[PDB]
Amino acid sequence: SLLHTFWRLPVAVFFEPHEENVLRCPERVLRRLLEDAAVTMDRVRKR
Amino acid sequence: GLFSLDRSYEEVKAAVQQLQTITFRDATFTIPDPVIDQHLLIDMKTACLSMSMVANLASELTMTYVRKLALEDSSMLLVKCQELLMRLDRVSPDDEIARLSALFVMLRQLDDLIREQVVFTVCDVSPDNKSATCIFKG
Amino acid sequence: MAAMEANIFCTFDHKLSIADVGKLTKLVAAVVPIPQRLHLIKHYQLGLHQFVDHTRGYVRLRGLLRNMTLTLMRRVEGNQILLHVPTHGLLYTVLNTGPVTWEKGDALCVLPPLFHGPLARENLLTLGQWELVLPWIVPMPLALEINQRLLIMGLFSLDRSYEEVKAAVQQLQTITFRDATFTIPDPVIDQHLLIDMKTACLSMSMVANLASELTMTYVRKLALEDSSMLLVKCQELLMRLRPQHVSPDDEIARLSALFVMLRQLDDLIREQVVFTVCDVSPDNKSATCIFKG
Repeated sequence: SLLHTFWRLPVAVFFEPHEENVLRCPERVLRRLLEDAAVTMDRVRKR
Repeated sequence: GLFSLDRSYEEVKAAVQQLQTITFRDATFTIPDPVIDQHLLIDMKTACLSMSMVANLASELTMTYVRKLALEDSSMLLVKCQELLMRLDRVSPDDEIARLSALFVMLRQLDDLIREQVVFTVCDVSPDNKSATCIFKG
Repeated sequence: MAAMEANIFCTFDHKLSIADVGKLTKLVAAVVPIPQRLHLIKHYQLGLHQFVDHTRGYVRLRGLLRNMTLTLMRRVEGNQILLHVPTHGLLYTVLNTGPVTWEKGDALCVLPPLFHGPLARENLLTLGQWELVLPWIVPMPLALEINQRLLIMGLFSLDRSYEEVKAAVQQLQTITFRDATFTIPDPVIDQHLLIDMKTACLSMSMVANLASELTMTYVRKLALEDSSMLLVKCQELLMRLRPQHVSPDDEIARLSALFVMLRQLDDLIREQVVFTVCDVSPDNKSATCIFKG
């Protein structure tokens, strides 16, 4: 499910979060997100 | 001078015919040819050989040196540079020392053409255009 | 404030001997770096002794020396040094101190000194843990060679060992400009050298890109027909192994940008002409010069 980046070589970052938005999160916090996102969510009327 | 060796073809004679004349304000003036009798003078031979050498070494060593520098890349600029060079591109260290010194000596044998120091700047010309007043500059 | 005064009186605050003033009166019409440009400065700012860091970074000192003020020395009397500031393009003489031979018609440049040791025996004003070290005035070939060799050492010191770089240090430091030997005093890798290397590699990639077809393959075409000593000396420094298209209105802009890029490369080692000697003295100690500063 990996994306197709246009730029071939990865670019270094030193930007403070006011300047730009980044996706720096590892896999384990996203496993926590999957655990917290998967579990968080008639005939009697005619009778 | 760079069209010296391939002078035999029929298009490049018209190309150097186009290149032979210049245009200024009402000056449709043309220059003599540097090549005489289908072989270049040693002066312009050195002048063109320096350019061909610096191009052929820049297209060879800069990739290795920019990928050496890319681990200490502390700017958002050198990575675009090496990406550009990678998109173009599709031993004992004394050879590297000799190649870098050859690069810089062929640069040193070139500085007669890379620039020109301003000498005079006009201030007012004479009417009928035969003399002017110029402050001298170094 | 008042403007740039023509006269800077340097006053030695110490007591002095007689022999030190005897050396001081020999050093008239020499060059000094001055950072302050007041009227009645002390002797601390006079000379490069304020700049000797514990690394003595030669590219750092080389970058710092151009930022100072070159000034000439005159009127060596008792505890007074009349420093004549320079002006654009006048004619007054100089006096060299380094053992670099001079000829006529060439340019000159200011530089930090070379092979810095007491074996050279600089008799340069020892008093009060302060030695007046003077900037060398060298001609343009020696200055271009030392700048290109320092840039070669900077660019070469990437991703290599701690023995092959020492093998390059012991090989490269010898200079034999005009039958005289000069070594490089303590060259260190530095951040100033690093950013100059960065600009140099970017300019090298820009000439690698902006070169056209014929502008690269001209030497390969010439190696098929003509044969000289220069081509066999350079072609075995290159690699081993009918124009298809040609458009002169494209090549004109190609070389128009290419000269700009080669200027941007070569300006990093050909620093600034600061003196152009018209004629010299035959004993090669002084010279009549043009364009002070």
